[PDB]
Amino acid sequence: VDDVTGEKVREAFEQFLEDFSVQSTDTGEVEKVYRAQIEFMKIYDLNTIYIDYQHLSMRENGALAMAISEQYYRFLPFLQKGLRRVVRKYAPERVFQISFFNLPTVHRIRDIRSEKIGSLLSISGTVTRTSEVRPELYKASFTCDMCRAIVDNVEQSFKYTEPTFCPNPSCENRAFWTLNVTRSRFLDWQKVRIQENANEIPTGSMPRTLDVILRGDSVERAKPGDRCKFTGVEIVVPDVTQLGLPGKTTEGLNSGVTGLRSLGVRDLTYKISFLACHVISIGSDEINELKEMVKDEHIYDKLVRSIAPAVFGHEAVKKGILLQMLGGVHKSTVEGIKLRGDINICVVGDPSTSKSQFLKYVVGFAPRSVYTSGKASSAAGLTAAVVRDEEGGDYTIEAGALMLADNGICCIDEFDKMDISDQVAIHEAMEQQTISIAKAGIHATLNARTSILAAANPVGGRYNRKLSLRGNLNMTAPIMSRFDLFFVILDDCNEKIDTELASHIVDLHMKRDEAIEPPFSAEQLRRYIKYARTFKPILTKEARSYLVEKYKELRKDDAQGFSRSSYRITVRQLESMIRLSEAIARANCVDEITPSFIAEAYDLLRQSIIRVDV
Amino acid sequence: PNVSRTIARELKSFLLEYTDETGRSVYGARIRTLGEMNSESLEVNYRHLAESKAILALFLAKCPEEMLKIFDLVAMEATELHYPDYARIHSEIHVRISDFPTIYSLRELRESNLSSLVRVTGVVTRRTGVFPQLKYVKFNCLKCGSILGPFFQDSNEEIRISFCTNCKSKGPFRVNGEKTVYRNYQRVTLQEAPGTVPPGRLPRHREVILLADLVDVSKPGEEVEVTGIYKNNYDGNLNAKNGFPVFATIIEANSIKRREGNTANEGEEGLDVFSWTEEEEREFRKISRDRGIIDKIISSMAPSIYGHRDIKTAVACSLFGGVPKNVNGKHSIRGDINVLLLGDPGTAKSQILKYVEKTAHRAVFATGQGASAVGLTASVRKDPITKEWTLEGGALVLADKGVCLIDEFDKMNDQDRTSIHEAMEQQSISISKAGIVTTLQAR
DNA sequence: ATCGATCGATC
DNA sequence: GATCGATCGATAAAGTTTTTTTT
Ligand SMILES: Nc1ncnc2c1ncn2[C@@H]1O[C@H](COP(=O)(O)OP(=O)(O)OP(=O)(O)O)[C@@H](O)[C@H]1O
Repeated sequence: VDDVTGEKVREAFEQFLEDFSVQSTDTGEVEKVYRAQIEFMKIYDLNTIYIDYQHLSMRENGALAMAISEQYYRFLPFLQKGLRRVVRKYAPERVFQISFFNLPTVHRIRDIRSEKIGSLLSISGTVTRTSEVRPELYKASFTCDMCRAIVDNVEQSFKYTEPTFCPNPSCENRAFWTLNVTRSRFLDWQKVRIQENANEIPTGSMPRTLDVILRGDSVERAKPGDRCKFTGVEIVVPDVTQLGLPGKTTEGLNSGVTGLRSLGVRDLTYKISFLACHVISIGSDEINELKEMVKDEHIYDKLVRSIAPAVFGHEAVKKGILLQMLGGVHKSTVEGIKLRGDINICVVGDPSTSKSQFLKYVVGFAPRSVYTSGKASSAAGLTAAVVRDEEGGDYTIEAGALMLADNGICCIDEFDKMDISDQVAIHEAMEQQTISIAKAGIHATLNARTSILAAANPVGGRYNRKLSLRGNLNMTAPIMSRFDLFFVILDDCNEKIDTELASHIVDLHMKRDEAIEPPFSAEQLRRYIKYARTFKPILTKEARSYLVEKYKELRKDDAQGFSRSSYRITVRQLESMIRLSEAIARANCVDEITPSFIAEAYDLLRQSIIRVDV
Repeated sequence: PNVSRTIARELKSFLLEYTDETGRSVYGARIRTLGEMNSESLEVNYRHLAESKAILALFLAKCPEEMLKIFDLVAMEATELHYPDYARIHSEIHVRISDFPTIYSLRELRESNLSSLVRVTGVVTRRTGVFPQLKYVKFNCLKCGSILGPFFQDSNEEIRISFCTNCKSKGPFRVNGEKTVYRNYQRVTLQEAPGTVPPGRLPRHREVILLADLVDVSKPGEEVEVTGIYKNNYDGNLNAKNGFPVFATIIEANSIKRREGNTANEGEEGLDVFSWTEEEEREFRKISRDRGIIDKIISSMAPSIYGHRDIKTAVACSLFGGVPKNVNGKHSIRGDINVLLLGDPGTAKSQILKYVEKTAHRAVFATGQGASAVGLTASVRKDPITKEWTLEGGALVLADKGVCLIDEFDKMNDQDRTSIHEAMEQQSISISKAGIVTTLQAR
């Protein structure tokens, strides 16, 4: 009587696929969304569906959707039969799956006793210690070679590695098998562990866990180490007796009841597990809006006023961080050197000032950009250093805030308090884009494509004026020449600037005084530079002859003698002298370089090298 | 069936009748040359592979291995007319396949990839030695016919039966010792090399089963990439996880090549040709009988850097090398040349060493801090759970022409520099820390 | 050495 | 054809002082 009930829910779901759940006509929301679900599928060939719990609850008014919530451990090989019937009548090698999502409620892992056998229950948590990608079987072509091995049984169970039922002729049944790798189609899966979220533990009371199984295309979508949700079918799996290997406290005490099956007397257990079907991980005219916004005029000056509300003034350093926010060029000469790919700018200043606000600003504003103080200069992190032999091997790679800044903008501060050894290590990491390691293992060829951001401390907390920063750099010489220039933030105590900064901070520190207007928003600026990165402007004019005389004049200035200091701005900086010069034209969306654009390029070192040169 | 018999006729024509790039019989020339060295190998050109897949894409990505078995027997007749009686020595040939237009890492494998051609990279971890493999199972009964012919044993499946074509009893099958040849077998397991990988995560494992004339081409520690087929072995028994409807993974191989560098090419410098057969060796003499070559080569060696001349005189001289001239029962002679640069911070000294790493044949780039005082030379890695203290060398035993950067890592300068200045003085240095007294040879 | 499973023989 | 008896095959084991880099 559940056969016709299974046949009732077969067509009632099929009739639901004939209709839509569309409430608005031609104000958006085109009708018959499930027909278009078939239409997108017959082009890209992904072999999925996507159904929600809402629109099937609001057709039979819960007379049908409440039935499948307690039975679809059995009803799951029923609804697949109906959609397999409707696909030939509506569309032209075909394996599918049933992907519910978005049930209303969300539980924790501590609430699974008796109703959770055959139900659907969305479960939160985090995920740790994944595994690999192996194939599964679900259907055999195996049969004995007595007379003919073409018997195709199906539905290999949790231990059924032996299809031995109903041969064609009266051959030797259950005598043998031969698992054909030809016709028996497979599917791919993995087995990962989960863990409970941090904001629910009462105390440090050994937070328990369980294990899941991902079956369909859902493999590799579950990035480990994030807050995540799941589908919710439950299952129990024993495995103690098979053909191969021979199968504390009184765990498995219920197993003694489970004895005496029709095959050999044993002690079969039953351990709780979990199966999923679908994962999620929480945590036009807009394309025409860029074409309107690219046809503006003063966007170089519009953007610099609209960077950060937590800062006032300092219009020199606001220009520099925006060029750091975008990227330059990286394509270079053939068969050999890969040149620079970016700029690297620092600002030193007195602590507990407006230096710390940009560092707060960028790490949410930038894609995947990490922040690290860089004080733990002992174990790992900034310094790269492998881990000891653990669980099957030494010489394994480690994390740290350079490798995961691959096209990411890392920011480290406090240069003074590190040791004397890493100051060549990151100096190696700065000049080209790879680092090398050979500590007790083979050489490693890893290429952290990075662009750093720095803020060190002065030698006394107050910057002197009449001297240079050659004393006040508080480090060695050649890393500064390896670096770009700075535009150090100055300080003063005037009667006027403190008053306006006081008014600048109180409306910010209001709960709601949003009268300040940045002429852009955050995200429309964010997608704007994503349009800006898709060019490659090349200098084509003959202003390179104009270019070479400026540096040739420039090098005769900072060298104030044959015995003058070794801060001689050499041919290393000429690459930055053009790779910033293209990037500022890459901001204004111009695909070639004019001599007018490099006017702001020349003085930007030069106004800041006269900051060096007294 | 029977139309595959004509397939061998349909490709021996389609291969041997013409080779591209203005004829010259390129593939028709490299056959006899590897016949001369007696080394049992062939190649296929990718552009020929691009042209010999038009009717064969549905016979490469559909059926990769039994297409090759019928592809193997035509190559005998492709050279039997050329070299007669070559089958009387070693009686066997098998082909190898060159590069392929895929870039698969270790992570990206699914069900659609199996029983087809695959290509993947990684690094070689812990490896075994060389065993012989039976390869021709002359089956043996006890009372009936005890010679069932030399079989064709598979991979790790132990292909046998209880009784067939003699009786139906439980008489087991045994062995005997007449004329069973052996190929060898060497199961390198592979770890994913931490290059192109989203970092901060774990490595992943596979297994690789090599074959007969491809043994010990790799060395432990060195980066390799492999081109072969994919296979499955549903053994129905696994004991790390529970027994489950799953199946393992075995990657058999057809070819193997060394680490590559500057992966930006389109048609060259990824396949190690290095095969100076006709168009090169006939050419390379007149380029040697000119009058200003040494004034031309070292000027044209490092093209990207104009600079002062004398370094390019020296650094070209360094990788050209001298001679390890041995002598009678007396002291040996160093056959090496060891330059040392000194530069201002900002001249091009970091690039010539970077560029010469590509233009060499083998190299290493242990630079700066983190170079261990022992990890350059050989070190002993401790045993796993039932093993012995074995010897697993690091940088200098692998590199014959290695490149270090000993500038001023002063905190570790008093550690490692007592272990590099006896690689030159008492050349071929090795050590016996808590292990075996041995002496490896590293020039 | 003991227990379980499979095969053969007898009713 | 089914049931009972006899013979053959498969099933049970255990760890925690020296030595490496590292902080
Ligand atoms: N003579 C030159 N010709 C061409 N390019 C040069 C020259 N000198 C320096 N450069 C450029 O300057 C860039 C900076 O790298 P550089 O070679 O100066 O590092 P380095 O100072 O040698 O580093 P280290 O001192 O650590 O070895 C290089 O990418 C290189 O292209």
